[PDB]
Amino acid sequence: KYDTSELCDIYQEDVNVVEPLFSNFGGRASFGGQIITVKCFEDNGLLYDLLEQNGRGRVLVVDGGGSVRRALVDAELARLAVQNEWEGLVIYGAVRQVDDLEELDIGIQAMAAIPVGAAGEGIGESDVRVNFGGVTFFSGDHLYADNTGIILSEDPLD
Amino acid sequence: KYDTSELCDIYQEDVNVVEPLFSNFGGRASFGGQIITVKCFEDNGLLYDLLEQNGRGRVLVVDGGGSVRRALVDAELARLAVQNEWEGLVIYGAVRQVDDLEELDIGIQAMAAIPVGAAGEGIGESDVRVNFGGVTFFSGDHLYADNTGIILSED
Amino acid sequence: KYDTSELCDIYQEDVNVVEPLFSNFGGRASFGGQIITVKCFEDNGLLYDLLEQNGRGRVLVVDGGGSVRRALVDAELARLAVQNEWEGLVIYGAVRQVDDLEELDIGIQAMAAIPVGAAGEGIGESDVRVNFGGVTFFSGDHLYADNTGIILSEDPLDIE
Repeated sequence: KYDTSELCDIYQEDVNVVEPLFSNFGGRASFGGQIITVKCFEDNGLLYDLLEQNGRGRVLVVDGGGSVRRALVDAELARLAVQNEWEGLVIYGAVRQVDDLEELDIGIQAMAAIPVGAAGEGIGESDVRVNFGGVTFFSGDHLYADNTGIILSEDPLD
Repeated sequence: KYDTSELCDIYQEDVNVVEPLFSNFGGRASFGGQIITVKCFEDNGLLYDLLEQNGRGRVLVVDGGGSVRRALVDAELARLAVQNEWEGLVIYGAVRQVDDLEELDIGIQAMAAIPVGAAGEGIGESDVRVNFGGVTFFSGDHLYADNTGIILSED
Repeated sequence: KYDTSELCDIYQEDVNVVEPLFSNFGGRASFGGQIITVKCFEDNGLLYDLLEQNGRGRVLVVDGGGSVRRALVDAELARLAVQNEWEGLVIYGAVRQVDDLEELDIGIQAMAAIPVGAAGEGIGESDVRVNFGGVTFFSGDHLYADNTGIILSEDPLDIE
């Protein structure tokens, strides 16, 4: 559905490219849509509150501070996102239960896996300016990702 | 047969979690059992001795110094560990012939792949305290691993 | 066809081993042949030039300077490599459109993936001495690689 390479050829400099630090973990090889940013650290309470809303055509971009000590997303939360039609999740942190994640019809990009789950006190901020992988994100921007990489741009692409 | 994420939910602080530095090279997605520690470096003679014994319900945890210059395990040694029913191998170092290892009914977690094989003089220690990936291992401890990660239950 | 571990057991110090910094992106597990080198940086013009020539029994060793900001090889270019029968490509740089490359009957070893394609000015040097991954590659040498690693040999370890 989304070929980031071709998109890069077409839109050239009008698109930002994320450093190659991520890999697919979800059941979808590629995905994209309008983003909603979240800023948290080893706590996915907010992620739950946000994924509780419908997300068709939307991608959750999580600035998890890059922590690989706690997984922000696991099978349950991923199932909630699928429940509410989210296109995908981009976690600047880690995921969990990878085997099960590969079976969920949703895109998931993260830096690594770790068996320990994050807390759920819901601390953090949503819809704020976040930056990671040498890229600044804002709710409203549009992101596209596939097995080759991840790109961000203000306007939708297609 | 094992789910490290689930176990972490159950045991929490009661189990240690190895830093996310390993990859899966064996035919088994998950494996686990009581461990036997081995310390050595770019030499696997000792491993031959150990794997020659039965390993049902056991996992061999090899502190290979994290060397990615020599492979401590290859198709031959892995088929031996399989022959002796070893649950799996966790190598803090490198493995070889990954294409063959993927087809073997045994767990294998290692740092990387390297075509050059390890020597077989036999130097090294067995049943010793080893530390890597921010975790210390002791023979008798119980290890569990899958595609999500590796955890160690201190016995 | 090629088992670099076995080759290492047989040839020992007569073969060189590249640092384990590469991953398989092609549809071919193992490959090998005489090498043609290329020194460039975020510009695949020369690669297209060289891949135009028949590459049966040949492997294109590309010193892309280790950049992962620009991909030197994509579906288009890899297809050309296939059509002209190249054995495989070893890119000390980035590749692109991975899902396409995994399907092509050619060996592809690269540092990583990145959606931004490289330029095509054609800047760079062909068939020159290049060094990366702790190994120096000379035009004419022989390279063999598989999922465990990549090794270099002065003389042929295979046929032709």
